[PDB]
Amino acid sequence: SAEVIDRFFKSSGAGDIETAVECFADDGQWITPDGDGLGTVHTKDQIGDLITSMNAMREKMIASGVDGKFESPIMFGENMGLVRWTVETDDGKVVNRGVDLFILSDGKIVLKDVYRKVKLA
Amino acid sequence: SAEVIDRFFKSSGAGDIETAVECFADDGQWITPDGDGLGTVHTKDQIGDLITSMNAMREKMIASGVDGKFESPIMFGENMGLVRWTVETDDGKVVNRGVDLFILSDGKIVLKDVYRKVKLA
Ligand SMILES: CCC[C@H]1C(=O)CC(=O)O[C@@H]1CC(=O)/C(C)=C/C[C@@H]1O[C@](C)(CCO)C[C@@H]1C
Ligand SMILES: CCC[C@H]1C(=O)CC(=O)O[C@@H]1CC(=O)/C(C)=C/C[C@@H]1O[C@](C)(CCO)C[C@@H]1C
Repeated sequence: SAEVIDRFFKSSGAGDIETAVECFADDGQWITPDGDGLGTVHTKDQIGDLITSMNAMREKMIASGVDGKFESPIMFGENMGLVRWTVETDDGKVVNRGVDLFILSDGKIVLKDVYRKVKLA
Repeated sequence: SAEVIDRFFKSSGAGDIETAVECFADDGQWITPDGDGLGTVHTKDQIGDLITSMNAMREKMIASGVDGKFESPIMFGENMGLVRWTVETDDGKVVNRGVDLFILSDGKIVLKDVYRKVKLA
């Protein structure tokens, strides 16, 4: 149903850390888009701290005039959802875009694998 | 059948540019992982030049001691394939990883959307 993706975004975005963490399978992973070129793997016991830190910085970004915008998930496998996102200014200038790949099993997130397009130089 | 993904990799990898280009729908797009943080969109009439340039640099990389390694596609929609890849050294040290998202329609590639994990600093 992909309802767990909506649950994850609603809770994480509102700072309801505990609900957001519980959207993940006990063996699930959230892999960040950076991590020295390899991505940083966070297991379920590390995801609460990641959400807290990311929300703190989203707050700073918003105050700086930039925020993220997420599209509704495009479902492929019934078990796979692609959430496209942008970072953009108030007047809609897109400065970064990327994707969240969600792999689901049994109503829980087994993988959230995040990628961004790269700014070089 | 995702056979067009295999056709694309075989032809592109062998420098059979024309076959590789014809794997794409006439409205298909290949979006690179970089492009100033937004990805660079290449339409079908631009894909041949991209393959030629990428193969030239793959050759230089190989001579420098690094090459790409691609996994078989994980199919989700029957119309969607995720090809994971790494850049690694001869002795298997992984220095970069990323994904190719293939969207297929009617036996042709409508989107090849490429992402890499980001090395920061
Ligand atoms: C300033 C660095 C840019 C972003 C990062 O690279 C991670 C980080 O630390 O700061 C930023 C984070 C950022 O741009 C947004 C807009 C995050 C959105 C929020 O993220 C949650 C936790 C869900 C996952 O996206 C809830 C909400 C959607
Ligand atoms: C040195 C920069 C690193 C790579 C880029 O960021 C694009 C570029 O110019 O050089 C490199 C390219 C690279 O690392 C490999 C290994 C490409 C593989 C080949 O690419 C083809 C065209 C299919 C698409 O992958 C066929 C073959 C699989």
